[PDB]
Amino acid sequence: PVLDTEGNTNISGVTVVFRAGEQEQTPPEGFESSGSETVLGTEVKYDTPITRTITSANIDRLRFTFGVQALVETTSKGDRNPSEVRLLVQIQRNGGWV
Amino acid sequence: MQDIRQETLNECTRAEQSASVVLWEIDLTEVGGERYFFCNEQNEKGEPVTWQGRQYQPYPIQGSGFELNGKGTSTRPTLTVSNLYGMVTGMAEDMQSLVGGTVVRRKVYARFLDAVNFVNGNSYADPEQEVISRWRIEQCSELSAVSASFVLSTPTETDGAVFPGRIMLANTCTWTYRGDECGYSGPAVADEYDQPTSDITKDKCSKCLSGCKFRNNVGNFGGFLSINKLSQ
Amino acid sequence: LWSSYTEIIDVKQCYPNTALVGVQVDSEQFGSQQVSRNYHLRGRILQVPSNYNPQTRQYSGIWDGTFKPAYSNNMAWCLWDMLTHPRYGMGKRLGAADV
Amino acid sequence: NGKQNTYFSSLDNMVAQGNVLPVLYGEMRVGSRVVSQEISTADEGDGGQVVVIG
Ligand code: SF4
Repeated sequence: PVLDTEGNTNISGVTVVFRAGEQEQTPPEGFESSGSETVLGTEVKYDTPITRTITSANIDRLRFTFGVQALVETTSKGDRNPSEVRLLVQIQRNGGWV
Repeated sequence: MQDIRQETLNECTRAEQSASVVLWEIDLTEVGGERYFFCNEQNEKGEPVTWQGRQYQPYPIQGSGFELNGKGTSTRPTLTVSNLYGMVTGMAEDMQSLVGGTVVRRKVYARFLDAVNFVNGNSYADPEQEVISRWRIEQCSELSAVSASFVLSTPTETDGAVFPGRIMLANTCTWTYRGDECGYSGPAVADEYDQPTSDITKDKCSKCLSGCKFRNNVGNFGGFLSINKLSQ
Repeated sequence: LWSSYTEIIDVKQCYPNTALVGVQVDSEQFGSQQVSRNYHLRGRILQVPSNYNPQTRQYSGIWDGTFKPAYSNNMAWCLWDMLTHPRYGMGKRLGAADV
Repeated sequence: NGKQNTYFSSLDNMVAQGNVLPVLYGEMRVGSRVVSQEISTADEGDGGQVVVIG
């Protein structure tokens, strides 16, 4: 449970807001957009771009969540350091990619 | 027990009764037609039959396969109407605007009909003795140049009769426009292709999110923008 | 790698009859696993008769034939509700006084 | 040093069009029908080692 039988917080960081079915309800506070998340947790190599084709009817802003599986680099023996990788987000926009 | 009166019970059991009469009302006020009153027969004076001070025009009409079940219907009773003089062709010419219209049959014994229907009057005239049954036209089965046959179902027992009623869509509000959940009561804004128009009679809501926004009533869009588009 | 992406439609919509919840759970004050929510809800405040106290499941006197709001478990009143709720029931067709 | 990652893994999926909105009659315990799901990654880490151009 979020709360114990005695009012102890069994889990920290969740903020459940509840709405009944009343005809005049206010948007749930802390929620400001609809949004819709798709996980495709795939990797990106040199000469294999991806492409996704977002074709919703109603989307207005689009968020990407890319990452680094790891950023470890060693020179000769030990001396691990930042590695500096690079990534592109393109959109077809008429002819080809901008 | 049917909700019939003591008079109707006595006449039902009677050794020799007056001829039972069926009076149809095909109501289309709910679908963009208008109410018609029909009756298979005409009174002894060769005039349309008057019941509760209302006229039912003579017209060849007949329903068959009516029954009451504990279980379902498992029959779907058929109402067949004369289509000479193209009454029915002209009625709809699409049989889409005929579907969902209601049909009320009334069974009443001749002994309780109004004094106007008889040459010598009637001492037993009573506008209260009848057995009513509502049906909804559900699909026009067939339509010749003689007659058109429809399929009737109990109001609570049709294809559109389904429980939990509301279907959760993306990009399509189900609320009826300017109804009560839609709630919008402003001045007219656009038509259903989202072409801006300041006309009262030409505005309707598209039920897309865009349509909504024209009346800036995204507040209450009965849809669920963002759920999955594919049915699966 | 490309974990995911969000289509975001930025309207502030109430879902004005549904009874939703939504949690908005933070990550680092939790576990990597799935967040599988489950609410022990109570029901739907449906139109029981006047004279009926739901918490004691009691009847005052001669009903008088009126209706009031409250939550209850009475299956009779659940049935009534489902037949004659305008929005999601058979309220559209049928109607009260036909039940 | 520091925490590891904790990255919300798999999400239960969105509800699909035409699924009907349930009616709950009294008591019972329900599951989750997702209508809106959005994961919003912030930046707990220090400094500029994520640079965005455009
Ligand atoms: S789209 Fe929005 S404003 Fe139009 S009818 Fe639906 S709820 Fe009302």
